[PDB]
Amino acid sequence: QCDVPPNSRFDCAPDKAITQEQCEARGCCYIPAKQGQPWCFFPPSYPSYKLENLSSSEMGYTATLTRTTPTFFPKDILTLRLDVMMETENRLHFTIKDPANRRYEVPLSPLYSVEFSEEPFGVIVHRQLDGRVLLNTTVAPLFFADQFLQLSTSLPSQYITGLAEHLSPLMLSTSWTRITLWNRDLAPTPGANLYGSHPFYLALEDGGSAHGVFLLNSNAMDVVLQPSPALSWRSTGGILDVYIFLGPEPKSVVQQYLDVVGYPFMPPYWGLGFHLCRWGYSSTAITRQVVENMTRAHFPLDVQWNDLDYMDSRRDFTFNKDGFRDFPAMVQELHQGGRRYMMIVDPAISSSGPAGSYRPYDEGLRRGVFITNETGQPLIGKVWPGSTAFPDFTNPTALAWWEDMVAEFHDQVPFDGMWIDMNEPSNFIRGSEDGCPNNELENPPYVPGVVGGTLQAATICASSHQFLSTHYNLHNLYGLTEAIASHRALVKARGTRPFVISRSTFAGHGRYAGHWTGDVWSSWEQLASSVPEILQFNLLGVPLVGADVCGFLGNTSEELCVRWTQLGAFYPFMRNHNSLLSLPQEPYSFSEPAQQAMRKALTLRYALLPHLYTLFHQAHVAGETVARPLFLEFPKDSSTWTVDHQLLWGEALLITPVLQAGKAEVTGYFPLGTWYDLQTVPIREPAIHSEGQWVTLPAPLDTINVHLRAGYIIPLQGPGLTTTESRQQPMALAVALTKGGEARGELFWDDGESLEVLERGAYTQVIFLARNNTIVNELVRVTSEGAGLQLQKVTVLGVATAPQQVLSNGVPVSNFTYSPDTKVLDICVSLLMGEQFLVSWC
Ligand SMILES: *[C@@H]1O[C@H](CO)[C@@H](O[C@@H]2O[C@H](CO)[C@@H](O[C@@H]3O[C@H](CO)[C@@H](O)[C@H](O)[C@@H]3O)[C@H](O)[C@H]2NC(C)=O)[C@H](O)[C@H]1NC(C)=O
Ligand SMILES: *[C@@H]1O[C@H](CO)[C@@H](O[C@@H]2O[C@H](CO)[C@@H](O[C@@H]3O[C@H](CO)[C@@H](O)[C@H](O)[C@@H]3O)[C@H](O)[C@H]2NC(C)=O)[C@H](O)[C@H]1NC(C)=O
Ligand SMILES: *[C@@H]1O[C@H](CO[C@@H]2O[C@@H](C)[C@@H](O)[C@@H](O)[C@@H]2O)[C@@H](O[C@@H]2O[C@H](CO)[C@@H](O)[C@H](O)[C@H]2NC(C)=O)[C@H](O)[C@H]1NC(C)=O
Ligand SMILES: *[C@@H]1O[C@H](CO)[C@@H](O[C@@H]2O[C@H](CO)[C@@H](O)[C@H](O)[C@H]2NC(C)=O)[C@H](O)[C@H]1NC(C)=O
Ligand SMILES: *[C@@H]1O[C@H](CO[C@@H]2O[C@@H](C)[C@@H](O)[C@@H](O)[C@@H]2O)[C@@H](O)[C@H](O)[C@H]1NC(C)=O
Ligand SMILES: OC[C@@]1(CCc2ccccc2)NC[C@H](O)[C@@H](O)[C@@H]1O
Ligand SMILES: [Cl-]
Ligand SMILES: [Cl-]
Ligand SMILES: [Cl-]
Ligand SMILES: [Cl-]
Ligand SMILES: [Cl-]
Repeated sequence: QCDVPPNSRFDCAPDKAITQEQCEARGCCYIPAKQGQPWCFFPPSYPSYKLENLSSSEMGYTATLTRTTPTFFPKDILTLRLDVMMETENRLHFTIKDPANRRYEVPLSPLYSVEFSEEPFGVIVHRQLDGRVLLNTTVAPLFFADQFLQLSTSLPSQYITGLAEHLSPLMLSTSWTRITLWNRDLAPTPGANLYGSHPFYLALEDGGSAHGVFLLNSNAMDVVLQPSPALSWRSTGGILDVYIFLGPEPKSVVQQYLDVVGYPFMPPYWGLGFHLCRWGYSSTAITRQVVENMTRAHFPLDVQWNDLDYMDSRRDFTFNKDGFRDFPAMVQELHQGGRRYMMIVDPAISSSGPAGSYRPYDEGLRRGVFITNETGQPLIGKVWPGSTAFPDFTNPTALAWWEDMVAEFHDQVPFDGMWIDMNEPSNFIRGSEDGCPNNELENPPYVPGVVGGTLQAATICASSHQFLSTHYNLHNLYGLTEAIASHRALVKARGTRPFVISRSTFAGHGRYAGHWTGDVWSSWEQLASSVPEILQFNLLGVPLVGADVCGFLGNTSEELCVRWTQLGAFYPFMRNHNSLLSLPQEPYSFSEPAQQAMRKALTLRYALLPHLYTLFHQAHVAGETVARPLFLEFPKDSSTWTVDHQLLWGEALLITPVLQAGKAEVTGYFPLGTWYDLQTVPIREPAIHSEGQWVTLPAPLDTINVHLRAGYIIPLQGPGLTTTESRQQPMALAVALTKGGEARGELFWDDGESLEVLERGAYTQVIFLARNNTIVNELVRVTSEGAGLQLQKVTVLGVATAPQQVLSNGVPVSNFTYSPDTKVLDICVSLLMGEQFLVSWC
């Protein structure tokens, strides 16, 4: 019975160090490892639940689950209800609940077949097409106690991604890895629970099919991977609410997941521009000098930010009357030059001022908006202003108070978005100024592998009261609930698309806000680690994501700042942010050659903004990723599965960054096909003809490698120091022909910031097609927004022979150049995106 292969052993002492005698007393097997692998593990006969009275309804399947022998955890729930819902051809949904008591729940032919094991209970999910076993929860016992749920499954391969937020390769290690989901303020470092929690994984299958699993549970949890391969969800509360997404393509799995949690929000066009911030712009005069210095050196800047500097004594919804006396005028002036303005907002509200002196606290107290403690008073912690209370964003009155504080502050200073920090929520002391009570929420029977070994570390008491539940159940939603409240507040205050950037996140955050990866070191290792983390957030439906460009903590170097700007110009959210005690790292603060390299990176990003905005439209309407790993686009090429130091924008733009000091070249993977060097497009081989292989590319310090996939057309737009300027420029097409002379692309265009654009039809959508030495547009929708768009240049890659003639609408063109070396045809035209054209050559 104890003859269990080592990799298939499931831990029977997850709760503590255990002796052979205690292990065998639990009904478990004790076999020491010969060198991690559990010594105490479940025999196949270990008591689980038994399935009884399975019945079929129009809803799907229902059953009773009964445990007869108690586990070693307190408060087993001996009778459960199983509900299995076949919701779509791609989505299976099952829940395990207590039929006698409402437990906390998070507020939010088919491709599969399902069968059940009776004793021990398990759910088995097959892919119907090839019979692969995707889920099998029979592999280990089901635990369902008041503060301990455990559900296990086999995995179909060693390849699994998800379970943010952690600093790790994109593909998670199955070598006895414990992944802890408990939102925590900590500088990103491996093996730690960071700012957000996304209980979703995508598992690859031999052949390139994939499935996804979402556990809709917001409690502190560990997810344990083992090399059999297998996975165990271990949660401290709530219910088992499981979604399986059948794909079969990894891009379809992500879309199906986003059909449950929400499609990404559509950012304003200006949010895709360059953002510049630091802690230490300590007056309006210094802040204005940043914009002046960027402009003087020809660096694009859409959005100027301030950190805590603007505040009066580090209090939200205030501004100091020293350095920031003319704060309103500074922001009106940024607007007059065509820029936007963002500033930090903390959740915690100063509680120590004299009564009637600080409206956010005084009004919060009147309306009962704050998280309360055991004696029904506001829980007091310590953050920047000193003593603070913590708003409860699950309370409908707190949402109304937050909308009012934001609208009142906006009437003083017309900010364009909110940077919401410290929303784990982060606490400089443990729990509260008054400590925490001694109860089973503060001291639970199973504590996941959190930094500091307590749920209270760097946050508030777990037994504190919110409107919907205790903090114990809601902690991992705190940031998400503040992002919702802030998205609503900004819609109401400004009447245009909101722009919220949040530290802490939970599954479905991307429906409301973006994310930055937090307090990353200015190091080559954190530069490199940023690529998998940005890709991971795109797979989780938070495509508006980036890292602080050049790093946050410590001092950047010139070389690191060049490489980081080059890669960071391909973050969907691009901000350079810097800590208080650091050397300056604005683009204008470096040597002339470093400035030229950083200016080229920013110029290329601005030229691509119509394309990046179109990719955001596809995320918003169809659950697509913006930045995506090669394995999402080429899943049938197993060589792509471990690549996470390259990225795609959409289907067609491959970015191969240098991520190490002292390198003048880089080796990247090129899937089968032709890849054109984007340096051959007016803004080293001209084309890589790949069989699916690794290629060494020249990569001097002034260069980042970017390749355009054959078969794709990219819209570009002329230059500007802001999107206010760039959006008025003529456009261009880059047309990457296949060997057979074909290519396709698209452009989505609207006014860049209105609400309900898609509902109201206030947009333009154009498809571009190349075939047989002709390029045409196909007008899906044309409205006022895009009818004035001017096309001035058409650059055609892979043109084998110099044309005799180039026609635009049947008339010879005024000017074109053909390069026989690069096989580029560059065509000057005067056409309109929104009117049918036909360009031809021979
Ligand atoms: C889902 O996972 C469960 C548990 O790992 C799998 O059930 C187990 O299947 C093994 C191998 O077939 C069974 O062992 C076999 O049992 C027969 C009858 O005693 C014996 O003659 C063979 O020599 C062999 O050892 C094992 O009994 C069974 N375990 C349980 C708990 O039922 C199951 O196969 C998986 N389902 C799928 C579709 O993969
Ligand atoms: C729930 O939160 C409230 C705050 O909203 C806690 O109130 C705090 O209670 C402690 C005593 O338990 C007060 O300390 C006292 O302060 C005075 C000076 O002002 C001093 O003379 C006393 O020796 C004592 O230190 C503390 O002031 C008070 N905080 C505030 C902001 O009034 C309450 O204790 C919390 N309840 C639990 C069970 O944790
Ligand atoms: C499994 O179900 C049986 C039968 O329950 C009945 O049929 C169902 C479809 C539904 O209409 C129920 O409300 C019915 O009671 C349960 O066995 C019965 O248990 C009750 C209560 O102890 C008893 O009065 C009956 O004599 C039993 N009937 C038979 C035919 O055995 C059984 O308890 C259920 N199992 C579990 C573990 O819940
Ligand atoms: C904007 O750039 C100006 C000009 O480089 C900076 O001011 C200079 O900074 C040096 C130190 O590098 C001072 O010692 C000089 O007195 C300044 N020169 C001039 C012409 O004023 C300024 O610090 C920059 N501001 C910011 C916020 O980056
Ligand atoms: C970051 O740099 C700060 C200032 O460093 C000084 O100036 C730079 C240009 C170098 O010449 C350096 O050797 C000088 O000391 C430091 O005060 C600060 O501690 C640095 N931070 C870290 C964490 O190393
Ligand atoms: O608002 C201040 C700030 C940095 C605090 C800090 C503490 C210790 C050391 C360094 C910085 N809060 C944390 C944010 O993630 C960061 O972007 C922001 O600038
Ligand atoms: Cl509850
Ligand atoms: Cl939605
Ligand atoms: Cl309620
Ligand atoms: Cl090709
Ligand atoms: Cl023309």
